Amino acid sequence: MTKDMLPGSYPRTPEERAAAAKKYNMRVEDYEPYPDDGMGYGDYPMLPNRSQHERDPWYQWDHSELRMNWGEPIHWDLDMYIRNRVDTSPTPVSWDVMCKHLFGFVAFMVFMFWVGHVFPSYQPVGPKQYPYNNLYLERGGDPTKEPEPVVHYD
Amino acid sequence: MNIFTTSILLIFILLLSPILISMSNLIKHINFPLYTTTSIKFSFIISLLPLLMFFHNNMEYMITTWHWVTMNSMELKMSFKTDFFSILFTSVALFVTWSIMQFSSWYMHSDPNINRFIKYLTLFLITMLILTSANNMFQLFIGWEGVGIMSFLLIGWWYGRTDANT
Amino acid sequence: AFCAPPAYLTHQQKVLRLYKRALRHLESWCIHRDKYRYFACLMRARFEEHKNEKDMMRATQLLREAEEEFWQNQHPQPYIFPDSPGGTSFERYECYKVPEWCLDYWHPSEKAMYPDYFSKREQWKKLRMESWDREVKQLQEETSPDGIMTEALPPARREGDLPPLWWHIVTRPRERP
Amino acid sequence: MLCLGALTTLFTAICALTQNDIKKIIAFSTSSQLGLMMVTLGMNQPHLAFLHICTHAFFKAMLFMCSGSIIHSLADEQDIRKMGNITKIMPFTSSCLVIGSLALTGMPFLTGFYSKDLIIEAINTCNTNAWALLITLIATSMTAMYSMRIIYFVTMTKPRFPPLISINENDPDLMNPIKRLAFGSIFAGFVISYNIPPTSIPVLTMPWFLKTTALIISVLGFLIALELNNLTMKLSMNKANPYSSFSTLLGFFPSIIHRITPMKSLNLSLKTSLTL
Amino acid sequence: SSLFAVSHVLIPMWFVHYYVKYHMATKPYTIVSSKPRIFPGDTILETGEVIPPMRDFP
Amino acid sequence: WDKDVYPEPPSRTPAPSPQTSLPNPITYLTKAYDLVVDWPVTLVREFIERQHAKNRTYYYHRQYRRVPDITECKEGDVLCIYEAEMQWRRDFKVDQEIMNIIQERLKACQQREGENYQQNCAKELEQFTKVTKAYQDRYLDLGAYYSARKCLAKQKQRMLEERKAARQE
Amino acid sequence: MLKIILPSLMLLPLTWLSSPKKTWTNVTSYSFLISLTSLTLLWQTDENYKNFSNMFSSDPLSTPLIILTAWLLPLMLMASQNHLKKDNNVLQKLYISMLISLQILLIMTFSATELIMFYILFEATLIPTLIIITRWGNQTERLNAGIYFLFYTLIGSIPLLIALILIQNHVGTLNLMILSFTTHTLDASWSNNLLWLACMMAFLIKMPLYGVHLWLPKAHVEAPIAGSMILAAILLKLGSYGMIRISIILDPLTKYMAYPFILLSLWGMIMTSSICLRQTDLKSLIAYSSVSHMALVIASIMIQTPWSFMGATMLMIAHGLTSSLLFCLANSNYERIHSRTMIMARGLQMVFPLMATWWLMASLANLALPPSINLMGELFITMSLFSWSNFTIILMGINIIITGMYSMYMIITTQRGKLTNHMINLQPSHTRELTLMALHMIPLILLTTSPKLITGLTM
Amino acid sequence: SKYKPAPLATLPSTLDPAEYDVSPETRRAQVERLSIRARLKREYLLQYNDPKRVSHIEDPALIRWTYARSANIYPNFRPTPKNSLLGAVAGFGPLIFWYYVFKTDRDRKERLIQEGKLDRKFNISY
Amino acid sequence: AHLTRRYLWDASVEPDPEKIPSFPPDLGFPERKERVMVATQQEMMDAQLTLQQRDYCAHYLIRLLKCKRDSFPNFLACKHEQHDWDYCEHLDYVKRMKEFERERRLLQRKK
Amino acid sequence: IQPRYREFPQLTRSQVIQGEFLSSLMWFWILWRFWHDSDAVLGHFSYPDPSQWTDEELGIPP
Amino acid sequence: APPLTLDGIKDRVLYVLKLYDKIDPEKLSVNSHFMKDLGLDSLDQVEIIMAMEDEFGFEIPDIDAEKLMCPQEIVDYIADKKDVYE
Repeated sequence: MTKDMLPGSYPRTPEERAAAAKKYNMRVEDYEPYPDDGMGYGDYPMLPNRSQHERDPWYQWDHSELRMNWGEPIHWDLDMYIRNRVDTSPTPVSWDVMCKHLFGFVAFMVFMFWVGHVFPSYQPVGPKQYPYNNLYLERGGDPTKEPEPVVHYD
Repeated sequence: MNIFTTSILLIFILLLSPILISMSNLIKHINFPLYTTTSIKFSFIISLLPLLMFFHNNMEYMITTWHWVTMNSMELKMSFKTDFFSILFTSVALFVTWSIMQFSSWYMHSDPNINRFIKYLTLFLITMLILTSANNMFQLFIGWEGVGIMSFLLIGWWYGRTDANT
Repeated sequence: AFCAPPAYLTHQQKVLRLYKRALRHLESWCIHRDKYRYFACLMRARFEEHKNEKDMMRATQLLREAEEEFWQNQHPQPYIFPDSPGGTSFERYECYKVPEWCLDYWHPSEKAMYPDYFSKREQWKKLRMESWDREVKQLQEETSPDGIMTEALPPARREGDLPPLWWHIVTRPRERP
Repeated sequence: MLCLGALTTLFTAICALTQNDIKKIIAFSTSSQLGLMMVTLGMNQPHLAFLHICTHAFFKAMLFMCSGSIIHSLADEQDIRKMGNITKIMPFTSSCLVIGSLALTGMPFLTGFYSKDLIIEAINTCNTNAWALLITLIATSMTAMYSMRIIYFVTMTKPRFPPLISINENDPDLMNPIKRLAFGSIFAGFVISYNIPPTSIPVLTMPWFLKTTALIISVLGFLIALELNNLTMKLSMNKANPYSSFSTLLGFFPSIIHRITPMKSLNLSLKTSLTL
Repeated sequence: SSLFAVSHVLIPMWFVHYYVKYHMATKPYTIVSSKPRIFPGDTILETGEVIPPMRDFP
Repeated sequence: WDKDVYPEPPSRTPAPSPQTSLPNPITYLTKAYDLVVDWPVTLVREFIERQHAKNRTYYYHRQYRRVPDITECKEGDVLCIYEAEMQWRRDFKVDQEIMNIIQERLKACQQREGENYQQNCAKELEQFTKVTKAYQDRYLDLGAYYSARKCLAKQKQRMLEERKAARQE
Repeated sequence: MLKIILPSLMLLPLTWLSSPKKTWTNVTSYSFLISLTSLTLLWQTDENYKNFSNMFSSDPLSTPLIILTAWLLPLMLMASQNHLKKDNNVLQKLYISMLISLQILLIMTFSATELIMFYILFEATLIPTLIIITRWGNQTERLNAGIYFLFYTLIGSIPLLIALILIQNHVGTLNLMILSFTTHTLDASWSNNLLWLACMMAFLIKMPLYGVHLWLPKAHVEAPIAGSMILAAILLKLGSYGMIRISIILDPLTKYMAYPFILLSLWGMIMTSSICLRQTDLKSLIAYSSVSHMALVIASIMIQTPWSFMGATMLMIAHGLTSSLLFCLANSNYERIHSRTMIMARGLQMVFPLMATWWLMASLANLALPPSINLMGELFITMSLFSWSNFTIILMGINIIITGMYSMYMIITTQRGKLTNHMINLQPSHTRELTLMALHMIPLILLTTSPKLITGLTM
Repeated sequence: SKYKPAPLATLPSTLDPAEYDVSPETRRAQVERLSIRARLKREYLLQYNDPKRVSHIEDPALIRWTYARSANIYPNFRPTPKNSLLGAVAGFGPLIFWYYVFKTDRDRKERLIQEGKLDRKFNISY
Repeated sequence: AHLTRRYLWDASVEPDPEKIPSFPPDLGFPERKERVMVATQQEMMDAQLTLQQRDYCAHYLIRLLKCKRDSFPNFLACKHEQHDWDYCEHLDYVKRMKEFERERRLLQRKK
Repeated sequence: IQPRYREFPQLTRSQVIQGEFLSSLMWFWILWRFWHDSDAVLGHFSYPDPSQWTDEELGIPP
Repeated sequence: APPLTLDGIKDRVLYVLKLYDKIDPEKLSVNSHFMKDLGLDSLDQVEIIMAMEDEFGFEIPDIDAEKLMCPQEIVDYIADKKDVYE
C-alpha cells in the first residue's frame, strides 16, 4: 500500500474532501468527517451509529457474521457494534418507558420489602424454650466459671 | 473404613476412565457413548453403597487423599467432605446423567463430534463432584470455575452462530 | 439470499412486506387457526380498501399510518421460523460447512480412501480453469457504459460457456451436512 | 437472602407467563424454584432447600427430555404455538411431561410435596417478612399457571405443526431414561424423606388454611390458567399492554443493561484509555 | 458380559483399596469420621460398657 | 501414627442390636468386599513387605546441633551472623510445621466431635490459640526479608513495652 | 553454573562450524540438553542457598528463571525456523548466535552475586534484542520501537549505576549476601528517597509500570517472534528479580515511597485490561495483558510480604510460559495471513481444531483458572493486598472480570464463528508448531502438579 | 407519535420520514450508491473465484481502519481544552481518589494497632 | 387475625414476638412447677444431636433414632415413634402459644 | 416406520402402554399414599382456639 | 424424517394450490403463471408464498418472493435451497 490510499488529516477543502471520499469509496455527498475537536480523527468518515444487527440478515454479504462488504467503510466503533457485543436495534417499546417501568418496579419492590420489615408476619406464639440455661455449656461455656441459672416455667 | 473411601474414590476413577480412553486411539473400534453411559451407571450403583451406609450410621467421613504443597503454615491438600449433602447429590447427579447420556445418544446424532459432547458432559460431572465433595475451598473453586468453562463450551457448542457465543 | 436488492424499492413491495409481516404478527397473536383465518380475512379487507387511489401523496401517508399502528401492535415475541434469522437453528450447522478448497491440502492417504470423488473433482477444476478467461471476457464486454450497474451477473449466451461467477454459488456447502 | 429469593421467585414466574419457547419456560421455572430455595436459606432451614434440590433435579431433567423428544421428533422448532395436540400423537411424552409438571407443582405425593409442603409451611410459620411470603405464594400460583400453559398450548389444542408427520417415540435410548426419571419423580422423595435423619425441625400445629395453602393456591392457579387460555379460543382481537411485555420481554433488563453497560465500558475503554 | 466389571471396577478397587489401606489409613488424620451415635440401652463393642436407659417418662 | 503427637480417642462403636427379621445389604457386601479385594491386596502387600525385609535399609534424621545465637554475635561479623540466621531459619520452618500439626489436631477433633464440638473441642482450640499468639508475638509483623535481627528488634521493642508497663505500681 | 554457561558458549561454534543442513538440529538438541543439565541446581535439600563461587550463586528465585531461560531457547529456535528459512545461512547463524547470547547473559544475571555484574549484563541484553527487532522485523516501525525499548531502559538504568556506585563507596562490597546481613536502617531523607527512586525506576520501567509502558507494545508488535517470547517471558521478570534483590537495603522507605507505584500499577492494570478488551491488534492485546499482569507483580513486590513475593514468583513464571504460548499462537496465523489484525481471520477451529485447544488452554492459563500457577499467584497477591488494604479487591475483581472478557473475546473472534472462506492459504498445521504449544503447556501442568519449586525466597 | 428513539433503540427504516421520499434527487443518490456497491462486489468476486488465486484477499478498508486507529492518531492530535483537562482528570483523578482511600484505611489500621486493640485473633500468614 | 390487631387498630397492647416474658413468671400464679427434662446431657450429647434439635422433646427423638438405626431396612418401621416426637413438639408449641396468650390477656389487665 | 402427510399416524402399542402404565402407576401411588397418610388435609393434631381458653390455666389476676 | 424429492415437492405444491378456491383445481399446470394465466393479484401471491412457508417449515425472503410467479419457480427455489438432488 501507499500514502494516498491510507488515511490522513482533516481535509478542510472541497477537493480534499472529494479525494478522501474517493479513497474511502464513498459518495461525496455522504462523506462526513469528524468535527475536528482535536483527536485522532483525521479524514476518517463519520458513519451512523447503527449496529450490525440492523443490516439485512438475508443478503449474502462478503463478510458474513460481520454484515459488511469488501469495501464499505468500517465504522470507527467496529469492535463494539458487532453482533456479538452491542445491539442498537429498535424495540417495540421505547427506551424511556422501558427504563421508567423497570426502575419503578425495582423501587416499588424495595419499598415493599421495607414495609414488610416494619410490618413482619409472626405466628402468634412465643419463643422456644431451651432447657439448660439456653445450653450455656454446649455453646462454649467455660465450665470453671459459674453459669447464669436462667430457668423457664410450665 | 475402607469400603466407604474406596467407593468414593472409585466413582471419580470410573468417571475419569472415559476421559483417559478419549485421549487414546480407542475412540474408534468401540462405541464411546455407550461406554460412558455404562461408566455412569456403574458409578451410580457404587454410589448407592455410601448412601446406605450413611443412612444407617450417619458418620460424615473426611478424606485427605493427597498433600499438594505447604505454604508457611498452610497445607494445601486434596480433601473431601463426604457428608449427607455430598452423597445424596452424587447419587442423584449420576442418575440424571445416566438418563441424559442415553438421551444425548439419541438426540445429538446428526453430529459427527458427539464423542466430544459426551466427554464434555463427563468433565462437567467431574467438576461438579469436586465442587460437591470438597472440604477445602481451593478445590471447591476448581469445581466452580470448571462448571463455568464447561457451560461456556457446551452453550457455545455450535460455534458458528453468534448468539450461542454471546 | 440469492437475488440482490435494488435501490429505488418502489411503493408496491413496501406495501406487500407490510402485509406479510402484519399477517405474521397477527398469526403470532391469533395463535389458533380459526382466529388467524378470520382476522387475516379482515386484514385483507383493510388492504383491499384503499387498493385503488391514484394519489401517491395519500397512499404514502396511509402507508406511514399503517406502519405506525403496526409498530404500536408489534408482537414482542413473534413467530420466527428456525433456519431463519433471529431464530433457532439459524447458523447452527455453519460449524459443519467446510469449503471445497480444504481438500487441496489432504494427504494421499485420505484421498486414496475416496478415489472416484477426486477423479471427478480434478475434471471439475479443469472445467473451471477453462471457462475462467472467457467468463472474465464476457463480464468485461458487457459493462454499462453510463456507469451504473447492479449485482445482476449476466448469463452465458453461447455454448461451451458457463454462467459467470458460479464457483461460489455452485459448490456452496449443503445446509445439512 | 429472603428478599432476593422472593424477588426472583416472583420475577421469573411472571416472566415465564407470556413466553412461547418451552426451554425458556423451564429455565424460568428453575430460577423460580431456586429463588424459593434461597428463600428457604433466608431462614434456618437449609436441609429443606437441599431436599428441594434433589427433587427439582428429576422434574427438570424429565421436562427437558420430554421437550427434546418433542423437538427432535419434528424439526428444530421450539415454540408452543406450533406444537399442537401432543396428548394423542405422543402419549408417552405427554404422560411423562404431565407427571413432571404436576410434581413440579405441589402435588401431594410426587416428590414436590415432600419439599414444597414443608417449604410453604415453614414460610407461613415464620416471623421474617410479609411481602416475601405474599409474592412467594403468588409465584406458586404462577407456577401452576405456566405449567397449565404448557399443558394447554402443547398438549391439548389442535395441531399447529406442519403436515408432514415424522414422529417416532420408539427408541430405547429415549423411553427408558424418562421412564427412570418418572419412577424417580414418583418415588424418590418418599424414599429420601423417610430415610434421611431428622433435622431442621418442622412446625405443624397451625390452622387449616396454612397446611393446605400450597395445594389451594396451585389448584387456583390451574383454574385461572385454564380459564384464561380458554379465553383465547374465542374470536376477539386481543391487544398489547404495558403488562404482557414486561413479561414477554424480561422487564427490559437485558434490553437496557446489555446495551448501555457494555456501551459505556467499551467506549471508555477505547477513548479515555487507549486513544487518550 | 462381566469382563467389563472385572476390567473397569475390580482393578481400580484393588488399587484404590491398596492406597486407602497402606498410604492413607497409615498416616494419622487422613480418614476422620464422626462418632457412631450411641443410644441408651446398648452394649459397646470396645469395652462392654452398657449405657443405662433414660429415666421413665410419664 | 504416633498417637502421642497425633492423638486419637478410641473408636468405641455400639453393638449392632437389630430389631428386624430382615437382612442388611451393608454387611454381606462387606464380606464380599473383604474376600474379594482385601485378601489379594493383603497378599500383595505381604509379598512386598517380605521383599523389603529381604534387603532392609535405614535412614536417619540429621540432628542439627545448636550454635552461638545472634545475640552473641558482633555487628559486622558476617560468618557468625550467617550461622545464626541459618539456625533461626531452621527453627522458623520447624515452627510453621508445629503450627500445621496443631491445626491438623484441631480439624480432626472438629470432625470426630462433629456436631457437639464447641464444648468438647476446646482443648485443641486453646492449644491452637496459645501457639497462634506465640507466632504473632514472634514472627507476624515482619515481611519477606525476615531474619534473626528483625525478630530480635521486635522482641526488644516488646520487652521495652512490658518494662514500661510493669513500671506502673 | 559454569557447567551450564560453558556449554552455552560452545553452542556458538556448534552453529558456525556445522553444515547448513545440520545446524538447527544440532543446536536445538544440545540446547534441550543444556536445559536438562540446568536441573542440578534444583537439588536444594536444605535451607542454605547454593554458592558456587564469589561470582555465582543460585537461590529459589534464581533457579526457576535460570531453568526457564535455558528452556525457552529450543522453543525460540524452532519457532524462528519457518521465517528466515529463505534467508542466507550466515544470517540464520547470526540469529542463532544472538539468541544464545541472550541465554548466556540472562543466566549470568539471575546467577550473579554482585549488583554491578547484574547491571552490565541486564544492559548487555539490550544489544541482541535490538538487533533481532531491527534486522528481522517485518515492518518499518521496528526502528522507533528499538529506540524506545533501548532509551527507556538506559534512562532508568543510569541512576541505577549511580546508586550502586554510591552503595559501594558507602559499604564496600555490593554483594548480596553481605548487604543482607549488614543493612543499616535509613535516615528517611530526600537524599535517600532519591536513592530509592534511582534503584527502582530502572526495573519499574522494564516490568513495566503503566506510566511508562509504550516500549513494550511497540516492541512485541514488531519483533519477529523470538524477541517477543523473550521480551514477554524473562526481560520483564529481569526487573522483578532486581526489585526483590535490591529492596532489602531500602527499608523503611518502602513503606511510603511505594504508594504511588502500587496505585499506578493497580489503576493502570485496569486501564490496560480495558484496552485489551478493545484492540484491533492481537500481538498488542497480548502485550497489554502482560502489562496488566506485571502490574500485580509490581504491587506485590512493593508490599514485601511472604505471600506477596511468593505469588509474584508464581505469576512471573506462569505469565512467561503462557505469554510465549500466546505469541506463538498468533504467529502461527501471522505466518499465513501476514496480518496482525485479529478480526480478519475469525472462523477457525474448522481447519485447526487441535491448535484451537492450545488456544483455549493458553487463555484459561491467562484468566484465573484455579488448578494453575496463574491463579495461585493472582490469589496469593490478592490476599496480600487485602491484608494490606481491604479496598483493593474492588480493583482486582474488575481486573478479573475484564480478563475473562478479553481472553474469551480473543478466542471467540479468532476461532469461533463462520470460516473466512476466502482463505485458501490456511495450510493444515506444522508438527513443529504443535510441538511448540505442547512444550509450552506441559511445563504448566507439571508445575501445577508440584508448585513447591515455583515459590520463592519465602516458602 | 408513539415511539421515542434514542442513541440506542434507534428509529427503524419503517418509520423514518425518509424511505418514503419519491423525489428525483434521492433516487440518483441511491443509484450511485448501488453502483459503487456492485462495482466493489464484482471486484471482490473476480478476485474471489479466480483460479491461480492461491492467497487470500487483502481487504484495504480494514487496513485503513487499523491505521486510522493505530498510527493516524498522534499526527491529528491537537492539544485543546477538553483534551488537556480531560486527560488530566482521567489520568490523575482516580489516582488521587484511591490514594486517599488506601491512606485512610492504613492510617486507621496502624492507629488501632498501636493503641493495642485490633482483632487479629488468628492472623498468621499475612 | 392477630396482626391487624397491632398494625392497623388496637396497637401497643398486643404482644411483640420479642419480649414475650415481659411480665414476671409468677404473676397470678400462687405456686409454680418448673418444666422438667428427662433426657440427660450425656445421653443428649452422645446421641449426636444438633443444638436446635436437643430441646425438651429430645428423648422421643432418641427413641426414633434407635428405631431408624436398628430396623434400618424397613425404614417405615417406627412411625409411632415419630408420632410421639411430633405430639410432644405440638404440645411444646401449644405451651408457647399459651405464653403468648397469657401475655396478651395480661397487657389488657393494665388497661 | 414411515411418515404420513396430513393424516393421523398408526400408533404403536409400546408407547401407549408405557404412557398408560406410568400415569396409572402415578395415580395408584397417589391414591395409596393419600388413603393411608392423609396428613396434608390436616394433621393428627388440632390448632386450638386460644380465645376460648381460661385464665386460671394462664394464671391471671383481676 | 426422510428427505424430499422433486416429484414430492411438486405434488405438495400443487396440493396446496388446489385448495385456495380462487385457483380452481383445474386450469393450472406446473408452468402456469398466476396473474396472466389465472387472474391473481399480488397479495394473493403473498398468501401463496405464506402457504409454501408454513408447508415446508421455512421462510422465503420477500425479495425472492417477489420473483416466484409460477409453481415451477417455487419448486426450483426450494430445490436449490434444501439441496434436494443428488
